[PDB]
Amino acid sequence: MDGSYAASYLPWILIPMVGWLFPAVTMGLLFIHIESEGEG
Amino acid sequence: MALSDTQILAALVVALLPAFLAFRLSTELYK
Amino acid sequence: MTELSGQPPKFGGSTGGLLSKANREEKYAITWTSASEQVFEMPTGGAAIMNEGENLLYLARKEQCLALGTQLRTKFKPKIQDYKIYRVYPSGEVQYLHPADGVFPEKVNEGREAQGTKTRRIGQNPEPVTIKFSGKAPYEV
Amino acid sequence: MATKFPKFSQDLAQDPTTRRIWYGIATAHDFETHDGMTEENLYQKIFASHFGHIAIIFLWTSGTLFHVAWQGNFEQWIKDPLNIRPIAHAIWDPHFGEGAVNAFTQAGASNPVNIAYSGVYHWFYTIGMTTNQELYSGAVFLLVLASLFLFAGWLHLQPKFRPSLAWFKNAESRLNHHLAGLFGVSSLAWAGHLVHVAIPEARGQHVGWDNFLSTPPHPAGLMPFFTGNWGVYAADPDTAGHIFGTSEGAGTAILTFLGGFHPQTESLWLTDIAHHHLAIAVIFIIAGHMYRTNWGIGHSIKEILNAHKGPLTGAGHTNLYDTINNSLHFQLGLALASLGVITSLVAQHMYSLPSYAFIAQDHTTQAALYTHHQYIAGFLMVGAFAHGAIFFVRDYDPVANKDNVLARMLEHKEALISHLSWVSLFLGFHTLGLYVHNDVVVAFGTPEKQILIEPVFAQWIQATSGKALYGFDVLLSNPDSIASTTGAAWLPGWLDAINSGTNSLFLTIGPGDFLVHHAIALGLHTTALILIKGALDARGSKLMPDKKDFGYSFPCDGPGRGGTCDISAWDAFYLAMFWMLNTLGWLTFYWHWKHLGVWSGNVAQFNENSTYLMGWFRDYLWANSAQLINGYNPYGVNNLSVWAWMFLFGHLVWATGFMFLISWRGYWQELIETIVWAHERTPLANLVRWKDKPVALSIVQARLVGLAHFTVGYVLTYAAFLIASTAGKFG
Amino acid sequence: SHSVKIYDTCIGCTQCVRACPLDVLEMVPWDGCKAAQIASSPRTEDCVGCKRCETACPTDFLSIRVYLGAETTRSMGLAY
Amino acid sequence: SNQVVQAYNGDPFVGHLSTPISDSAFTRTFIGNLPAYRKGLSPILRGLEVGMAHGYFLIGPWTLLGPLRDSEYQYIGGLIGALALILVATAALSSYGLVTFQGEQGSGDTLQTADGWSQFAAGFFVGGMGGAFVAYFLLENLSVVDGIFRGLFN
Ligand code: CLA
Ligand code: CLA
Ligand code: CLA
Ligand code: CLA
Ligand code: CLA
Ligand code: CLA
Ligand SMILES: CCCCCCCCCCCCCCCC(=O)OC[C@H](CO[C@@H]1O[C@H](CS(=O)(=O)O)[C@@H](O)[C@H](O)[C@H]1O)OC(=O)CCCCCCCCCCCCCCC
Ligand SMILES: CCCCCCCCCCCCCCCC(=O)OC[C@H](COP(=O)(O)OC[C@@H](O)CO)OC(=O)CCCCCCCCCCCCCCC
Ligand SMILES: CC1=C(/C=C/C(C)=C\C=C\C(C)=C/C=C/C=C(C)/C=C/C=C(C)/C=C/C2=C(C)C(=O)CCC2(C)C)C(C)(C)CCC1
Ligand SMILES: CC1=C(/C=C/C(C)=C/C=C/C(C)=C/C=C/C=C(C)/C=C/C=C(C)/C=C/C2=C(C)CCCC2(C)C)C(C)(C)CCC1
Ligand SMILES: CC1=C(/C=C/C(C)=C\C=C\C(C)=C\C=C\C=C(C)\C=C\C=C(C)\C=C\C2=C(C)CCCC2(C)C)C(C)(C)CCC1
Ligand code: SF4
Ligand code: SF4
Ligand SMILES: [Ca+2]
Ligand SMILES: [Ca+2]
Ligand SMILES: [Ca+2]
Ligand SMILES: [Mg+2]
Repeated sequence: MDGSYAASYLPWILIPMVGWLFPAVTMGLLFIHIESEGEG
Repeated sequence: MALSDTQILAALVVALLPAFLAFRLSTELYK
Repeated sequence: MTELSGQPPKFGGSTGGLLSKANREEKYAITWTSASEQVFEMPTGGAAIMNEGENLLYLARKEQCLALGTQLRTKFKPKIQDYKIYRVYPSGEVQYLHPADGVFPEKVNEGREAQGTKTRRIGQNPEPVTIKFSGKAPYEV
Repeated sequence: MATKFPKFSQDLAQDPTTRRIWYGIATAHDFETHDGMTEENLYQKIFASHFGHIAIIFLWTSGTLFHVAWQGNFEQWIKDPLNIRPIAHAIWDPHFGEGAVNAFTQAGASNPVNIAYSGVYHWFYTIGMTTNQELYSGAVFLLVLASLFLFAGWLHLQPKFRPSLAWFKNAESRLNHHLAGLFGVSSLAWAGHLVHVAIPEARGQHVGWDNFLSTPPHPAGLMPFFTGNWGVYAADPDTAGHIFGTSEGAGTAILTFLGGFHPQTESLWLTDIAHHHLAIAVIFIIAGHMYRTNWGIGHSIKEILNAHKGPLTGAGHTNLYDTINNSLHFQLGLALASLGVITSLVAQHMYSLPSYAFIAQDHTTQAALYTHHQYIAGFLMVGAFAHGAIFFVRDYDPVANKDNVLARMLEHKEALISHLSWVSLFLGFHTLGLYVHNDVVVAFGTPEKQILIEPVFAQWIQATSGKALYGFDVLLSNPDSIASTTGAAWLPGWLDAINSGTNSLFLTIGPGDFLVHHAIALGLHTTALILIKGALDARGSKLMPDKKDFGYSFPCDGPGRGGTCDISAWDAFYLAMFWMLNTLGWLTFYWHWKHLGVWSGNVAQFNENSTYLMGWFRDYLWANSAQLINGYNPYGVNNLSVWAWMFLFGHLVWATGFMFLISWRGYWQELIETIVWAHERTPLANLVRWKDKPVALSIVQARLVGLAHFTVGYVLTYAAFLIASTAGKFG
Repeated sequence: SHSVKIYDTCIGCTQCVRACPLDVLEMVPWDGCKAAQIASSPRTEDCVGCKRCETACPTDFLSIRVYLGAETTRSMGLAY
Repeated sequence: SNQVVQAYNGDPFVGHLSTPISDSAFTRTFIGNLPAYRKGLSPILRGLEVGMAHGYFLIGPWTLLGPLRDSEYQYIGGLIGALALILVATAALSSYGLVTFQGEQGSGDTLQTADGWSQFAAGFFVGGMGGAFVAYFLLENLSVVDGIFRGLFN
């Protein structure tokens, strides 16, 4: 995997952030939110 | 000519504005 | 509701009985008297033996208790109709459930108040558009 | 277990099982059934959601532009658009090995890349764009536009800026503005852009923001438009030997009506396109002056509806103004039906009459566009009928529409459904009979004994537009006819484009086209039958006379009264989705096989083997998979590897949907009870307990999820096949 | 919890209550029919919605109607 | 009620104001769920998470700007600087807890005790050492991470 396009370092970290970090973080927030036993 | 390194970086910064506006719109629609 | 009495049925155990819900949430009890020590089918699987005299059994749901009750009153040569079903909470509170007023619900008994009765036909429910943006449904109005 | 989510339904939030989550997802956009929902709050939340959705569209377009301008080959593909493959974006996948890296380093790129089949290069080039700078500027501008609409949606949720229900129900004003402004002024603006950028840029004239104020699109300025004579704007149209993007054979005209196809680009003439947009802009502007608003003149739609009674139609269209204007489901059904019609129209016209330069030569993009739009239109049609049913369930007032056209449709629903059933049976029996007869008669070595019906009606219609192949000589095909002796500036070009067997303009047809058209008729009639019968029985049948009391969607009504599975109108939608997919399958199979024969110069294969179903099975499906299924091999990998993998993926998703469709709920709930038992009694795992009680999926949920898998697999399987086959033969 | 309604076409044949496996319904005195009785649903919190009662009803379209509602541990028929 | 600034917790005579930055829903939710304030957490977990984050980000300054940045030992030097600063921070945390919780112990929250603060210090120490070391290990092995992210080993 390489890139002749400009700023080809962007996919290098963006792919793990869009594939690992963003999914894990958002699923964690949603898990906490849909399990919150506040009032209703 | 090809696209510039700076034009790619300036794109994400500009996209920060619709991100914030989408956050506000979503949280308002949650009400 | 004072304190449930009666021997547990003679039974070797099974995997189909009470789970965590029984202690965390609620369980159910059924008592009944038998003129003889005799075999019956557990709603949770397999055969058990009821004692001569009083019997007390714990189950996970109200439906299992009522299924055992139908089995008692419809599948034994002299019927068993004295069974009582209670709801039991972890606090120890016991709530008598069935038969609600000491009389089986299939036959009329004085003193019962009609619940869920409608003074109309099913076809005489109102049009849903007439009740929209309210909380009700045509059968709730 | 108090549980907030979902905050709009206490019934769901009090559910102690995993159902609570699933239904929370499935009912969020059904604002009408949220706790405490009013009509005004409904319209306002829908308004803000509209703003957000438009912003999402603009952001998606921004991404397309930005990735073509960043990782694509737009400027290269301009140099030679018939031999270079346009690029969608770059690939970045750590799972790749050497074989796949080499296989996807294609189209002249140095890194892995995907070839774009959205036809977006041809569109941006015909528009007048020629650099990655212009695409990047458009993408950033759409970023700003999306920001504007996001802010507008947010603003109209604030107390002062929340529009009232009367404002939302002002139908006359909204119609005036959408016909005059949204349709007319926009079409006028696009005519202006075409005349100012597209038409000049096609002739070597760079016209951008930095010179368009000084370079007139015509040597004679606006005064010819202001004084009198407009023929000067027809001037010298581009000659037949015009070379796109250059001054060779270029003219000065801006508005023409020569019809036909530009000989090099094989597409519609840009000047004709701009002239069309100007004319329809004038017409839509005039249309936007029909309904009254604030000045007395204009029409009241309620008056026009109440004035169209009838001796044999009872109350006519009386009170339909409030019937429609009070039901978001009625209006949405109208919208989806009309939108599906015009999406199918887009599909049937863009393949026959392309408007983008060099797109008629890009067979994979043309196939993909046609299939895409026809699938979208099928979804739209199904949704329109679903929402007609939902209207009858939720909004229909029988006393206000008493004896009008709506109620009258409801009153003979038995006749409508029965005659739809009859024509369905008719078409099915006889089309399957002809196909199977042809199969058996060809199988036994006597292909001459087939029933090959010549499609004389559509052939005669083609002849009415100049098609002289069949020899009917009617109307336009007849030079002695008054329709041809008019002196219309479009007749020569239209005849030259229709009497040449080099385009897709009114393709030649034979018995195979006849048979597949009757298959399409069967599919349309059957899907309409399912949908219409669901809608009309949505309020009640003899099996459920009180069905309107139960809502649009519900599991069933139990094993009583004979059994009542799939009894709701939602269930009718669900059943009709399968027939929609089937009809689209037949339609797209037809289009692709015929266009494969056409593109390859071998129309005879389809003409001779489409009359029997083994022909489709072997010459179309079986043959055109050979390269597809070889995208990866025991011997290596090529650029079709992704499409082979997706082909198998679509198969797997389809088959998985079959599980939710065939096995029903109780079997699963009991199995999950055994699994629950196992968890509670396994040490160490004991330490962990679920927050929501695991239960099997619900009855309706099973139908929905099985259908969702089925449809995903359907679309991905066929897209993989279409794309891979057409790019392996012609790509 | 599910909703159970009893309309005035009830003939009081008692098959409602005889079919219920969860004792939701009762026979209570009434005067609309010969049998001088009608079905009642005082314990819908234990209703699971199996629809046995309506399956038992003889009147032309039911006199007892079960409309499934907010799902609970009891209405989902859960033993856990 | 167009005013977005109001009294703090409904008391205009307490030295504070309720503003979008001090007392908004986002600030309440974000600050309240940082490891310092997340409900129910034990002091050692708060300390562990905080230390992880801090030891991780404290690698950078000396890595790129320290004296060994121009040597063959850049990353090792940044690691040493981070570890020593975390050791001094741990001694500071321990001493703070030693002097602030001398007498009777309040019952409010476990963090605000002698035992609780020492447990938070242990968590901070462990997490800070670990985060600094994992940041240094990622930088030292940036080439294998690069090959992993580009699929060079397939
Ligand atoms: C909907 C529009 C869209 C889509 C489908 C894509 C698609 C893709 N982008 Mg791209 N991107 C877009 C817009 C879009 N882009 C815009 C406008 C910009 C300029 C700011 C960028 C800048 C960008 C960069 C720097 C990179 C990508 C990359 C990628 C690829 C991997 C995703 C990623 O890691 O980057 C993440 C994307 C971003 C950080 C930019 C935000 C995207 C827009 C602005 C927001 C879109 C929100 C969307 C409409 C919400 C839909 C929700 C819906 C499901 C309900 C992927 C194929 C990577 C790549 O090059 O692949 C090899 C990469 O490194 N994009
Ligand atoms: C969503 C996108 C995505 C991406 C980008 C990847 C990428 C990758 N996959 Mg994966 N995969 C995915 C989804 C994805 N996958 C899905 C949806 C599935 C199936 C459901 C799979 C199933 C699959 C399997 C079965 C395997 C992979 C493997 C791999 C890795 C091979 C390289 C390697 O061996 O190093 C491994 C790389 C990592 C474990 C990530 C380390 C990244 C950093 C260095 C971690 C440390 C960061 C630091 C401590 C914390 C950050 C702090 C702060 C700054 C945020 C690679 C990085 C293989 C693998 O894991 O190799 C061991 C492997 O066995 N994939
Ligand atoms: C001239 C004044 C004007 C204009 C510019 C608009 C414009 C708009 N209004 Mg609005 N409206 C107005 C006045 C106006 N309004 C007034 C006075 C009222 C009060 C009576 C309303 C009340 C109102 C409501 C309640 C709503 C709107 C909505 C909308 C949007 C419709 C959705 C959309 O984006 O599709 C755009 C459509 C087109 C550009 C043309 C239609 C498509 C054509 C017919 C077919 C395709 C064209 C071509 C062949 C295809 C090109 C393909 C391309 C890829 C090459 C739209 C942008 C809706 C919305 O989304 O809210 C944000 C909505 O909810 N309006
Ligand atoms: C602009 C058009 C439009 C609008 C705004 C609406 C609006 C509405 N519809 Mg409707 N409808 C439409 C079009 C539309 N629909 C179409 C096109 C169809 C045909 C499919 C239908 C058929 C229909 C039915 C049958 C029903 C509605 C319902 C509803 C209401 C509830 C929406 C909801 O919460 O569902 C929730 C939304 C979802 C569950 C989305 C799940 C589907 C996702 C998008 C697909 C997932 C794809 C998957 C990820 C594949 C990934 C690929 C990858 C793996 C490779 C709502 C008012 C429901 C209702 O409330 O009835 C009154 C109802 O039952 N609609
Ligand atoms: C190849 C698969 C297949 C077939 C043949 C059918 C058949 C039919 N469907 Mg069906 N459907 C299918 C798949 C199929 N469906 C699927 C997957 C779904 C989603 C669940 C549906 C859902 C569905 C619905 C909701 C409806 C239909 C309707 C119909 C009828 C349409 C009218 C017609 O074509 O007349 C002619 C009939 C045929 C071509 C089929 C019969 C073919 C045989 C060979 C006829 C000869 C008789 C034979 C000799 C009998 C002797 C047998 C002996 C050897 C034992 C038709 C009978 C509509 C309907 O009922 O119309 C009134 C309707 O409402 N379908
Ligand atoms: C004096 C100021 C200063 C200085 C000079 C530095 C210097 C540096 N910082 Mg730091 N930083 C600072 C202040 C400073 N920082 C502050 C104030 C903060 C906020 C508290 C941060 C927070 C920060 C973070 C979060 C990170 C850095 C990182 C770095 C290094 C990146 C350079 C590099 O390796 O390039 C090349 C780029 C990389 C090596 C990126 C590494 C790949 C990452 C770890 C992949 C993780 C993504 C993935 C989704 C992980 C999830 C996996 C999971 C599923 C298991 C660098 C030496 C990075 C680092 O330490 O690298 C290990 C990094 O992760 N800084
Ligand atoms: C291509 C260019 C197109 C035209 C150019 C448009 C760009 C200019 C946009 C300016 C936006 C400035 C953002 C910062 C200010 C802000 O957020 O104020 C938000 C407040 C809402 O206050 C709200 O007030 C609420 C209470 S009440 O409703 O005020 O009572 C309160 O709850 C809430 O907290 C508070 O925020 O908004 C206002 O009170 C006025 C907003 C001013 C916006 C001017 C727009 C100019 C019109 C041009 C377009 C018209 C087109 C219409 C027809 C199609
Ligand atoms: C091949 C495609 C045709 C097949 C379609 C399905 C088969 C049609 C068979 C249905 C017979 C209908 C019996 C009518 C029952 C009937 O007689 O109603 C009574 C009605 C007399 O009342 P009025 O005409 O005054 O009512 C009109 C309104 O002003 C009052 O509501 O007669 C008609 O409407 C004649 C028009 C029938 C419309 C036929 C439907 C098909 C129309 C096709 C589209 C027309 C062109 C539209 C262009 C915009
Ligand atoms: C003062 C004024 C006048 C002068 C007007 C002048 C001097 C200029 C007028 C310019 C006008 C009036 C409109 C210009 C509009 C340009 C628009 C609207 C661009 C729209 C683009 C859209 C919507 C999205 C496009 C997309 C993008 C971005 C892409 O890159 C790909 C394609 C696509 C996706 C389509 C005159 C004297 C005449 C009359 C009196 C008033
Ligand atoms: C259910 C329902 C509904 C419905 C829905 C839907 C879905 C509908 C539809 C429908 C459709 C889907 C239709 C179609 C159509 C079409 C048409 C109507 C056409 C027209 C035509 C013509 C007449 C043409 C002609 C011509 C030609 C052919 C060529 C040349 C030119 C001319 C013009 C001559 C509603 C909601 C409403 C209400 C409720 C119920
Ligand atoms: C974006 C954003 C933000 C920001 C942020 C920041 C500023 C930062 C952070 C960052 C960071 C700061 C991160 C981190 C990370 C860390 C880690 C991840 C750690 C670790 C560790 C490990 C991994 C381990 C280690 C160890 C141990 C402990 C033991 C032994 C040795 C070893 C090494 C193994 C916010 C949210 C505010 C807002 C919004 C936006
Ligand atoms: S519910 Fe119907 S069937 Fe049952 S007792 Fe009442 S009237 Fe008879
Ligand atoms: S639906 Fe089932 S549980 Fe409910 S009242 Fe009827 S028979 Fe009893
Ligand atoms: Ca230009
Ligand atoms: Ca030095
Ligand atoms: Ca390897
Ligand atoms: Mg076109």
